[PDB]
Amino acid sequence: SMSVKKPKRDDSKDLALCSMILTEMETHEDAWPFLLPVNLKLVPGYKKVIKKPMDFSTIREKLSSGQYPNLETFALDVRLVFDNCETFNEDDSDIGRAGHNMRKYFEKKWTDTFK
Repeated sequence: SMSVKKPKRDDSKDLALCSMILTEMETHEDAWPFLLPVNLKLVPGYKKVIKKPMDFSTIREKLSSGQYPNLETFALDVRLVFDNCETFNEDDSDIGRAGHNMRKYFEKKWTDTFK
């Protein structure tokens, strides 16, 4: 509350560390569905159904331009990529499996780097 603060957690490396995680996600062999924004002109249903599209290149541009106020807003956009994927793709599809795999990969790096 006013004049009453928990001890300051060191957040000075968060930007570098989120960038490293994102690099690891960019280079994963199953990243291909997620590297670029879904082409809204060429994929029927996407525009209407997926209210907030997100992809790795969009996260990378937001990261690089100071548009994440803190490491939690970064994780929310990463998770959005996977949540969108599960909304639009059957579990038993190549893309559906890719999303599960990448979500797992991310959540481990997230815990190991920060928790």
